[PDB]
Amino acid sequence: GALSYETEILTVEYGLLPIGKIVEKRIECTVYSVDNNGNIYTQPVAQWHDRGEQEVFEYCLEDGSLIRATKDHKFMTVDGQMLPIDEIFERELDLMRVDNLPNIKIATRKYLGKQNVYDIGVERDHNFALKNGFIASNAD
Repeated sequence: GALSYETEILTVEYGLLPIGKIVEKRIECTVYSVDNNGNIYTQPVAQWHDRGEQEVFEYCLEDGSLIRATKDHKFMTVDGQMLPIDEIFERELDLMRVDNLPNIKIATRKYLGKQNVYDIGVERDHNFALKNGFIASNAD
């Protein structure tokens, strides 16, 4: 799975950067991850992935924030499961946010057609935080 170019990733060095720029420039940076105990820690980006043109859906959360992703990109839910975002939307599950922010559900889905999409890889846990504290995952 993969994320739209403009999806913003939290970094220690640079603050929020679009993942498309992080990948295209292979930016060396440190992102935020969550472990099984639900605690945050940092780690460097270890792989940069340009996944080419894929179908992108825009998921609009109850707070109005948007996540634009392929259907199969996993995200963390509140039971600590990492599930494809479309499944989270279809099963009406709350998305996990970092530490104590309110957990919220996806309200609607809108097809955006094919766009060039991106992913990053890390060495432990295989997840990373986006703007607003959502946790994108590529575990399993």
